Amino acid sequence: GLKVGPVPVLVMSLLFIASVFMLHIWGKYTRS
Amino acid sequence: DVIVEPPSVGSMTDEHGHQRPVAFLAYRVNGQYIMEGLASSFLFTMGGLGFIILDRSNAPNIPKLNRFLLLFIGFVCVLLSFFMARVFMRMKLPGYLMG
Amino acid sequence: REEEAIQLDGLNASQIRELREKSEKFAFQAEVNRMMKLIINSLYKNKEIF
Amino acid sequence: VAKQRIRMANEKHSKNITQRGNVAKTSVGPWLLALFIFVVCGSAIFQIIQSIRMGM
Amino acid sequence: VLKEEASDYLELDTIKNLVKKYSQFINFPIYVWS
Amino acid sequence: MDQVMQFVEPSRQFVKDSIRLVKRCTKPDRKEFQKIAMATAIGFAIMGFIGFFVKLIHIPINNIIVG
Amino acid sequence: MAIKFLEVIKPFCVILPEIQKPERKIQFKEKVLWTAITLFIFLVCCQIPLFGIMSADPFYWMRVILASNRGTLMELGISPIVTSGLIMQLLAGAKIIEVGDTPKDRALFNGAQKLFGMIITIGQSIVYVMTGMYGDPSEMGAGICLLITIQLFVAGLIVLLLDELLQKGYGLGSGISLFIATNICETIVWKAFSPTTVNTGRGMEFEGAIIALFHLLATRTDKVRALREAFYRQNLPNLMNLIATIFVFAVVIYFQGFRVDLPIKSARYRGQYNTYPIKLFYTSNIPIILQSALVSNLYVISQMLSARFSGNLLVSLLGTWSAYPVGGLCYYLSPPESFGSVLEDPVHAVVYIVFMLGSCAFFSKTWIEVSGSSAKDVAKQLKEQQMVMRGHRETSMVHELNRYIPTAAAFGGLCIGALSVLADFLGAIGSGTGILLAVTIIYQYFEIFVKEQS
Repeated sequence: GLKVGPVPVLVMSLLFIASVFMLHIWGKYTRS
Repeated sequence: DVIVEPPSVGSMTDEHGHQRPVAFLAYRVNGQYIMEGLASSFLFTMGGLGFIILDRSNAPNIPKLNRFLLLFIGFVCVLLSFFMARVFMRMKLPGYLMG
Repeated sequence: REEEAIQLDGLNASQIRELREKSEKFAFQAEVNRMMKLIINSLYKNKEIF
Repeated sequence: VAKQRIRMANEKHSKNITQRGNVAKTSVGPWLLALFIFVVCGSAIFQIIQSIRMGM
Repeated sequence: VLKEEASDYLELDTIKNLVKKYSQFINFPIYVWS
Repeated sequence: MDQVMQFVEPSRQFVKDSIRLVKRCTKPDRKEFQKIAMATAIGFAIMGFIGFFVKLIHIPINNIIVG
Repeated sequence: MAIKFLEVIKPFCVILPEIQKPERKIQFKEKVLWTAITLFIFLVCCQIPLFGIMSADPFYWMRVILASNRGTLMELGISPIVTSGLIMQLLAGAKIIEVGDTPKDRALFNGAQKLFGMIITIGQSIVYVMTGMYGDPSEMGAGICLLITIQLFVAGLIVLLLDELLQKGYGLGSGISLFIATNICETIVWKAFSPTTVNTGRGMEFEGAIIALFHLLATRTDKVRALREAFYRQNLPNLMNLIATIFVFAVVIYFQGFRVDLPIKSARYRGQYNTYPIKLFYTSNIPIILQSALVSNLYVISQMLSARFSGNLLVSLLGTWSAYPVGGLCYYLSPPESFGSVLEDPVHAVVYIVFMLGSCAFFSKTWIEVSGSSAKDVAKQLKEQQMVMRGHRETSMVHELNRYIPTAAAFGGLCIGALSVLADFLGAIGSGTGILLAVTIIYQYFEIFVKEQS
């Protein structure tokens, strides 16, 4: 319930998008 | 595209078989698909605009919030546009910049 | 280049080629399948042939 | 209206002395309400069921 | 005299399935108890 | 069929009610209508293209991300 | 009862984060920018594919991504959130759920509905994994299934925050309304200009209608034959489909302006004149949503019932399934497939049209009472505002609104249905309901611009 500033929300959102790309690349490398 | 009339996307196969769509024409520099050419071209335009917006951001008498927000967009467009282009070529030619 | 040009009211040259390739290539894979079983099996263990 | 009710309500109000500052202040179609409920609930449940049906 | 593991073969459906699987091409008619 | 005849009398009256409501409500003028038309058209094109380009860029990326 | 629940849920509600209040009003250049960043991040996320998608034929999910949206991270999207909002409103209209007027109680109510939407997302995701639509759950493995569920759940949570930020005033308007509008407009542009070429058995053709016209004209020697094909090609998006769409926009703009305005004044201060507007489409798109939902719900029950009890006469009588109901009441409910079919069976066409208009009008009037927008609610709202009509007593005002509010709602339900039926016959791209949302949202943003220019 903590009050969060708008800019913090933006950075958290971007990290999630980046993580998904990392997971896919990691999936190919771990397979290979 | 008009003269050569290539397909938007081609097809490939493997031992597991089945028709993979293809976006990048591998191993021939002077050949392309419709989708691939437009995607690459957009990146080139975006990189140029990123500098211009950055230049406008430097003008005096801009609010604190406006100036910070404009700068973030300028760097994101420039960095992503340039970095992504290298990846596209690396896939098209596997030996690119490799020695 | 010409072997992949979209042909309205016609069948693209590349497409027909791919098609037959699937027929011939698929069948060839079946030969590997058959040999795989015969060798990799245990016949008498799975002796439903009795 | 019966006059006798004047005294009836007077004694009731007299009881309030014990119930201080806590006295009870007082003293949509049914068919339609049911109809809407299944429509809204049904849409969510049916959409889930339909998705499974479409895949199946 | 089947083994314990062979109980599935004793099944009426199983024997019929085996006849179709391997002996369907036998010239002589094959009868399964029913 | 009695209910249908009874319904007819309500059917006519509310039809009369609709006409009165139309008369009262403000009606957009031609000149202001043009201003709205340009405003919506510009917003429609500008917003739509953003979707168009982002979709186009993604398609090659999809190939790289998954074989 | 519900209030007793609210305290019980109160520990649960606290966990959910809330966006910060904007300290001061934001200038226009800043005002626009915050929305744009939100728009891009959502747009990119919608197309990102999922992980551990598995799939007989490998690369199946590969071909799927390049066509529709099926299988993407945002597949759940807005549907869970909206369902939570609608159900909560209905309960309040029923009065089964009681909401305190005080600000703290209302804030708890907003917390509860956000939490309820979160629950819906988890259930929907779990069902899909169990159903094995992506792939066999055993094949995926426990670790993969858990990760996939995690990916969707975060996707829902992020959407809630982005929508909240727009409401908070950092960005104009509400995030969800903009997002729904964005895809609808994107669909229109994509069909018109999409360059992808799809191979039909006879020949490959461009998806884009405008692109198709140019290519077809050059390739074919006979211009007249090519021209007819481009306009009236059934298989692929037609040139006519676009022209119908432009025509529909013109009608929506003209009607949308319609409203009735009632003079109002502030009691406290003299000389202050304000008007309270009641729009012609006062109900908005809600009536069509309810009517379509009922028809779909009936169709699913009727088709399912046929399979379980094919023999029963009753199931056949209401609908006969061939899935499209060939005959019966459900068949009458179904829209006519083509203009030629309508001529073939005029009685079927008339029944569907008459039912469509009637259903929307009736639903709109009934909806008002449960919605909470009835004249009785409106009058009380004004009293708290301390603003009253000029020249009339407080009690009289309620009667004055009742003169206009009921008639408008009934007409609005009929009008919205009329447009929806009109759109399909013309064949304009997109639903009529979608068209209203686009114009309405855009126009609201335009109004905000006018003050800024000053």
